[PDB]
Amino acid sequence: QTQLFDEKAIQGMDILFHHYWILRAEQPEWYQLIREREKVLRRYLDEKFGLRLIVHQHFIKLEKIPVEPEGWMGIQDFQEPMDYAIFCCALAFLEGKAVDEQFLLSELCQEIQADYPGDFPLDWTLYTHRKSLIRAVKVLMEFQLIRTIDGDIGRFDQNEEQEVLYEASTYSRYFMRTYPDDFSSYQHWSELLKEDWKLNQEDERRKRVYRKLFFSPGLHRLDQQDPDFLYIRNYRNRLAEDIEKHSEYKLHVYKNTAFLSIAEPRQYQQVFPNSKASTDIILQLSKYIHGEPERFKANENGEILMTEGEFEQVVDDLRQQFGTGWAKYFRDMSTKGIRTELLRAMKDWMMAEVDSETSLIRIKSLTGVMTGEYPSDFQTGGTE
Amino acid sequence: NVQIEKTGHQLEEQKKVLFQLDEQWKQVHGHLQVIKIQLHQEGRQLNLS
Amino acid sequence: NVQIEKTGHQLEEQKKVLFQLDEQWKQVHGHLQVIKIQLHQEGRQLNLS
Amino acid sequence: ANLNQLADEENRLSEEHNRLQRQSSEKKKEVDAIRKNLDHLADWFTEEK
Repeated sequence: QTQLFDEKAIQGMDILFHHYWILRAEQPEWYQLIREREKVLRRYLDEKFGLRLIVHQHFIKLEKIPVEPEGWMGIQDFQEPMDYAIFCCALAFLEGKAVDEQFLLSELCQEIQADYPGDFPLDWTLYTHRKSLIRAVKVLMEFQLIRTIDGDIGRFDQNEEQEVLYEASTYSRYFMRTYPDDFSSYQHWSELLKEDWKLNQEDERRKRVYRKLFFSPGLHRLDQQDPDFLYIRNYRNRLAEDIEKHSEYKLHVYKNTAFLSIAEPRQYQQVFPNSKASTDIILQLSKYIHGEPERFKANENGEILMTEGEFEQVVDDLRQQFGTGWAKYFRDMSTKGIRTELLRAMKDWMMAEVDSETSLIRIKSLTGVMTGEYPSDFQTGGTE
Repeated sequence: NVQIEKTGHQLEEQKKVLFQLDEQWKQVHGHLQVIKIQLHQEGRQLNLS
Repeated sequence: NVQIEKTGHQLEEQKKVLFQLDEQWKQVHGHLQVIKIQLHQEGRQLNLS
Repeated sequence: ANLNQLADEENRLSEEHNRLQRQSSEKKKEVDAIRKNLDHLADWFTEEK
């Protein structure tokens, strides 16, 4: 029996990546298919990434541990740190519940309030706190960590006395990867990386590069003399051959950035551009920046530098040209609000960073990879 | 549409008011955070709740 | 007309704010007077300002 | 004594901060209720069109 990396292996890998984990009870076909190549995949993951993958009877999960965590990676449905704190408290609660045990939502709120380890108390009488817990519960239910049929927490939104009957599912035990030491010894999150890389000392650079490339849409050059980027240059070519054999991607390399493009995204895949209009306006901004390279001098790092004021002028100028075709949502929003949202969005896709203090805008060359415009007949109808 | 525009503008107004109120709340929170930091820190050494 | 409506709403908001502020002002003054009488009571027993 | 002074400041700020937190949450409730109401009404308006 000798399996080979084919369409099926690519599909299993993609399914693993674009989901947090795969549950047997709902994706039995994918689970079996993945299981069939699981042998080749484990070897391959070790060879290229060095990442571990644990496949067991009820689910399969790929510990997509990033080289350096980024904001967009996290559960996006969550909006405050408090949401994560409540999530962790919910986890502790599930640690308190036996498998297939049934508990009421009211009990969960009470124990979470009691246990909550922060100095500043959590109060369930507020609306915002209840919204945070409901979002946490929704994410919990998404992974079937907890099942739910009686009522609907949404009424809990406008009725804190609302009640629902929940059942603790088996998956709660296995949800979180393992932390082999005294977890308290991990006095700070940075110490976790020192673990994952004490486990990846052998050819650490290649595994680092593979993780950085595969996770992020792109990999930005730290500076003119970045050792990592020189490394990338030395094995750009062998990477390209491997990538053509093994995946959907097509490699691109430039002086200050390197990235993977994808040719055919499926339903379940995430890609840029997408439907959200802000990508469109980001592209329009990209074209506008491309059109004045000298005024917005790309610096040696491939970045383009603009101050918040300069950016606001650009956004006004853009609203003048393409604003006619924008959604009424943005057309109706002040310059500064659009500025804040677009800059957060561009951070999520790593196109740029806004220095908090000096307000300098750094636009990465990856932003300059793509530019967009409306069809010409409308551009002339809108603003000729 | 008229009701929608009126409620949207009113909602935007309340958005401003809420933002300023949350600003004030976080200002007070910063003061309180500094005070709690100092109090627990300076009373840290003592074997006292 | 839109601006007139908006500013009327603004007026309702500012009036609410002013009323709440005056409420807190009255409450604070009442508590201040209670504290003042208690202070006077506890100083009256002997020679203090 | 100094830590007691810090404690009085913290308690004062804690009650004010709780007041502000409840006020801000109430305004958030108001804003979100209006936003949900406006969005359902907006879909209703598209459907009606």
